[PDB]
Amino acid sequence: SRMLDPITIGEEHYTVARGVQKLLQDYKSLQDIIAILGVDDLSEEDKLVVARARKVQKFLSQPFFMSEVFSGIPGRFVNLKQNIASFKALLEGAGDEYPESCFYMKGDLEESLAAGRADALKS
Amino acid sequence: QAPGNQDKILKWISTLSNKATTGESRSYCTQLSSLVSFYNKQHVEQIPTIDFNEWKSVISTQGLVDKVKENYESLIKEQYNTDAISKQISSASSKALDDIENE
Amino acid sequence: QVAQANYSKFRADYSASVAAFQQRIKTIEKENTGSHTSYGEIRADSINNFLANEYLRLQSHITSRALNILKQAQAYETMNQAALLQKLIDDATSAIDNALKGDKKAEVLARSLDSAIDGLSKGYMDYQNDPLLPLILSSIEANVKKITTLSAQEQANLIGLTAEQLKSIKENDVRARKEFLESQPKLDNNLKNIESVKKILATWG
Amino acid sequence: NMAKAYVHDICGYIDVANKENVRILSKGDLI
Amino acid sequence: TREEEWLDKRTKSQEKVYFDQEDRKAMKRLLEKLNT
Amino acid sequence: LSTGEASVVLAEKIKGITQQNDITEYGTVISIGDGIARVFGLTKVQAGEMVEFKSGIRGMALNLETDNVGVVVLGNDRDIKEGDVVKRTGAIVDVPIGEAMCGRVFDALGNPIDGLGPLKTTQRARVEIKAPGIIPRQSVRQPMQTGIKCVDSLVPIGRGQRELIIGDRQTGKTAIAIDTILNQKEAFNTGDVKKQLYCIYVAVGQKRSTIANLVSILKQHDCMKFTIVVCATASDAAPLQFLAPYSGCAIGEFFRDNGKHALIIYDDLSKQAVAYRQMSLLLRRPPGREAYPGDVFYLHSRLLERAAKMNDSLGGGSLTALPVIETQAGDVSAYIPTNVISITDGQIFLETELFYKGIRPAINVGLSVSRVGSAAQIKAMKKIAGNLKLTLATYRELAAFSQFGSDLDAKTQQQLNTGERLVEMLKQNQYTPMKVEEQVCIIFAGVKGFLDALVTSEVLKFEKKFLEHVRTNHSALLKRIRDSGDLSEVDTNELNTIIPLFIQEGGFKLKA
Ligand SMILES: Nc1ncnc2c1ncn2[C@@H]1O[C@H](COP(=O)(O)OP(=O)(O)OP(=O)(O)O)[C@@H](O)[C@H]1O
Ligand SMILES: [Mg+2]
Repeated sequence: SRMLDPITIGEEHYTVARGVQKLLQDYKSLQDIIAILGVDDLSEEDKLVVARARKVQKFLSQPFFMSEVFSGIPGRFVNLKQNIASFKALLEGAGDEYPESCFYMKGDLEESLAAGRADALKS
Repeated sequence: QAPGNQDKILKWISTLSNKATTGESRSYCTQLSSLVSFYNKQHVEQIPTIDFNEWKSVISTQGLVDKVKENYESLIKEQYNTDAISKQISSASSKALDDIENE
Repeated sequence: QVAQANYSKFRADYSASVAAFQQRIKTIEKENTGSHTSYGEIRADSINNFLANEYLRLQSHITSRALNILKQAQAYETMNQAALLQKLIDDATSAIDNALKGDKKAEVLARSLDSAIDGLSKGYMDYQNDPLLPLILSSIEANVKKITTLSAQEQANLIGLTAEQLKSIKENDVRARKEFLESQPKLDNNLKNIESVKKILATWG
Repeated sequence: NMAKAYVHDICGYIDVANKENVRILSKGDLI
Repeated sequence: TREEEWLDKRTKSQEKVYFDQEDRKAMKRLLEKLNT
Repeated sequence: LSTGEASVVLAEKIKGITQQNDITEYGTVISIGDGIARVFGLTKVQAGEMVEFKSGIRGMALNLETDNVGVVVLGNDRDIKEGDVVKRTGAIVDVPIGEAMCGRVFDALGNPIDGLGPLKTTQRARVEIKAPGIIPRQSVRQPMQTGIKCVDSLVPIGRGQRELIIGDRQTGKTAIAIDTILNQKEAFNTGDVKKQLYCIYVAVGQKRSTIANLVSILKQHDCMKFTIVVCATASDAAPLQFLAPYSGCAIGEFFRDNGKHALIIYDDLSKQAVAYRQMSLLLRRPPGREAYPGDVFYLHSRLLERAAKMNDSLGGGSLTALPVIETQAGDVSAYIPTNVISITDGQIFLETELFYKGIRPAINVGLSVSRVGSAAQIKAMKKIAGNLKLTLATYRELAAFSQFGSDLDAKTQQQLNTGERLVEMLKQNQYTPMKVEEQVCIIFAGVKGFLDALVTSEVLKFEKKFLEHVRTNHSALLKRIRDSGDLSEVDTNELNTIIPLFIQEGGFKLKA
C-alpha cells in the first residue's frame, strides 16, 4: 500500500506493521527446512520466532458478518486503535504463553486472551 | 587562531573525566564537556564580500541599495567589548566555586 | 576583515586575563599585613574563542541577510518587468482576435485573397502583404511609445514594488532577526535543569 | 563533585554573546 | 523456497570457522619454527 | 536594460516573424485500426518522418511498402476515418530543448501538460541520432552522488556511465531515483557549477496520479527547479511510450554537448518494450520470443549507448542514465532483463525478502556491481569502501551457521556483531539523502569497529545525533573532506577520537 508511510499514518502504526512483516518473513525463510526436519535443531531465538509467527498469522484471520452462515460464528469489527494495540502487545510477547488456537477467528486480543485463560482455567 | 588553540582545553577536561568514577560524577563531566564544546565551536563559513556598486548598477529601486548599504555598514561597526567581559570574569566568579577551591 | 577584528579582540581578552597575576599580588599584601590551576586559563580562553567565533557567525548572519534582501528584491523586480511585457503581448493577441471580429475586417479578407492569389500564382506562399502583422505592430508601437518616456518614470514603472511586495521583504528581515535571536543552545536536555540555566533560556530573547 | 561547581560557574557566564547580539541587532533594522 | 542457498551458506560458514582456527595454529607453529 | 529598450527589442522581434508555406504532398488513409493507419500515395515520404492528419494529430511513417505506408497515430484515433487526408510535414520527429524546460512537465512530443504556460524555447533536436563515437568519449572519473549510503559506497556511479536499477514491484526502485534528485539540490543552491546535475525523469506507462504525487514531492523539497519530467502514461498511445525515452535522452544531449551534466531516469523500460511490441505487432511485423520484435535489444542499446562522458575538447559534458527494469518473480533470466544487463555497466538488484526483513533500501550487495569501480568514488571513500566490502562478505557467510550451530566463537562473534551494525547503518529512510562527507564519517565509525559497542537498535539514532554534533561543533573537518575530497591522517585521528567519546557521552545502550 502506498498509504503505508510514517507521515500519513502514525509512526506507531508503521513500526507495528513493519515488525509483523519482518516477523512473518523471517518465519517464511525457515519453512523449507522446518518441513524437511523439525524445529528441534532450530535455535532458541528462531523457535521463539516460529511460535510467535504462528500466533500472529492465526490472529490475522477474523470472522466476517457476511461469512457468518459459513462458519456459524458472529462477525467482528476491529477499530484501528484496538488492532494496533493487539499486534503491539503480541509482538512484545503478551499472548506467547497461551496456545495458538485461542487466536483463531478472534476480533480483538482481549477475546483471544479470555478464551486462552478459560482453557488454562479448565485444566 | 583556528588551529591548535584548543588542545590544552581538551587535556584538562580529559584528566577531570578520568578522575570521575561514580555515575553522577560521570554525568557531571558530560555536562562540563558539552559546555566547553559549545563555547569553543569554531565557525568557518567564508563571510562573502558585498559589491554594493554592482547591485546599484545592474538594477534596483532608487535609494534602496544605498539605504541597505548605509544601514548594513552602521551595524558592521558594532563589535563585542571583550575587555568588559574579561575583567568581570577574571575579577570574581561563583564564590561558591571559590569555596570549593579553598579545600 | 572580520578576522582582523577577531584577532585584535582575541588578544584583548588574553591581556585582560593575563592581568590575573595582579590579584595574587593583592592577596600577598593582605598576608604581609597579617601579624585545577588551569581552570582560570581554560575558562578565559574558551570565552575568548567563543566570542570570536560568535562574532564571526553574527557577521555572516548580517551579510547574509543584507544579501538575501537585495537578491529577493531583484527577483521581484524581474517578475514585475515580465508581468508588464506579458500584458503587452496579451493586448497584441486580443488585437488579432478583435480583427477576427467585424469592425473593418473586410480589407483583411480582401488582402488575404490578394496575397493568396499571389501564393497560388507562385510555388510557395509568403505573407508579405498580410495586414495582421502591421495591425499588431501598430498597437504594440503605440504601447512602446507610451512606455518610452524617460528613465525617471521607468525607475518606478519598470519596478513597481507594491507596499505588500516590500512588506514581505521587511517581514523576512524581522523574522530572520527573531529566528537568529530566539535560537537557543541545544545541550544535554535533562541535565540543564539548574534554575539559572532555565531562567536564561526563558529570558533568551 | 568539583565538576558540579565548575559546571555551575561556566554556565553562569552563558548568554553574554546572545545579549550582545540583541543590543547590536536591536540597534538598527537593516531593511 | 531455496534449499540450495541454505546448504551453500551452511557449507561456507562451517568451513570458514574450522579453517580460520587452522590458520591461527599454522601461523603460531611456523612462527615458533622460524624464530629457531 | 531599460524597460523601454527591452520593449523595443520585443517589438522588433515580433516584427521579424517569417512564415512560408510550400506544396506538401498528401495521401489518403486506406484503413485505420488500433492506432495504425495504412496510407495510399504520400510518396517521397521519408522513413520515420512525421505526418499530420485533418484534426491535427501527428503520425510517424514507419513502414514504407510498395503499395501503402504504415503510420502510427501519436494520440487518440477516433476522429480518423477512411479517405481522410494525411499531410507530410517533411521533418523527422524532434523535440524542443533548452534550459527553460527545467521545472516543467512535458509529454513525449514535448508539449507542456503543466498548465503554467507555453514553452519559450527556440532549439529543436532530432530524437533519433547516431550515438557518440569512440574518440569523443572519455574515461568516467567524476562521482554522481545519489545520497544512498549503500550505493555511494558499494556501487559507485560515475558521471557518464549507465547503472540499471532492476527489481520486483514495490522494492524501492523509484525511491532511489527520487533520492538522487534531492541530493543534487544542494549543489544548485550553492554556486558550484562543476557539480550541478540536471535530473530528467521519464515516466513510461504510469498512472498520472503517481507522477503528480512525485512532482508535489519535488516541489516540496524545491528540487523541481532543476528537474524535467517527461510523461507517457498508460492511457497514452503506445508510440508515445516508445518515443518518450528517446525524447528525454535528446533533451539530455543538449546539456551533454554544452559542457553540462545531466541525469536521465528511464522509468520501467519493460513498459517501453511492451509499447514497441504492440506498435510493431499491429504493423504486421513478425514476432519474436515472447512476441517481442527481433530488434528489441537494438531499441534499448541505441537508447542507452547515447549516455557518455564527452572529452574536454567538446566541453566535458556528460549524460548519466539510470534505467529501471521490473522483474516478475525475481527472475533476471527473462528476455528483456537479460538484454539490458548486457547493455549497461552495472546493475543494482532490489530484493523483496530484504525489503521486508527491515533492509531498506533493499539492495543485494552480492550481485550489485559497477564497472567504473572506485574510479568514480572520492579519495576519502575508496579507503573505507574496500574494508566495508570485505566486512559485508564475512557477515553473510556466518549468518547461516549461527542460526543452526547456535555456538559462537569470540572472534566470530565480533565479526558477526560488526557486520550486523554495518547492515543497520546502511539502512536509510525515504526522502532523506545524505551528504557524501557525512557518509564518510558514519561509514568510518562502522568499519573502525566503534559501532560494535552500542546496541544495534541505537545505531540509526546515533547516526542522526552524531551527524548533527559534527555539523555544529566540527564544521572545518567536513569542509576539508568536501573540498579536498580526501580523508587526511589528521582528520582520521580527530574523527577517531571524537567517535568513541560521543558514544560514551550521549545516552545510548552501550552493551553490545
Ligand atoms: N528507504 C526506504 N525506507 C523505508 N521505506 C521505503 C524505503 N524505500 C521505499 N520504501 C517504501 O517502498 C514503497 C514504494 O517503493 P518504490 O515505489 O520506490 O519502488 P517501485 O519499484 O517503483 O514500486 P512500483 O513497481 O509499484 O513502481 C513504498 O511503500 C516506500 O515507503
Ligand atoms: Mg516505480
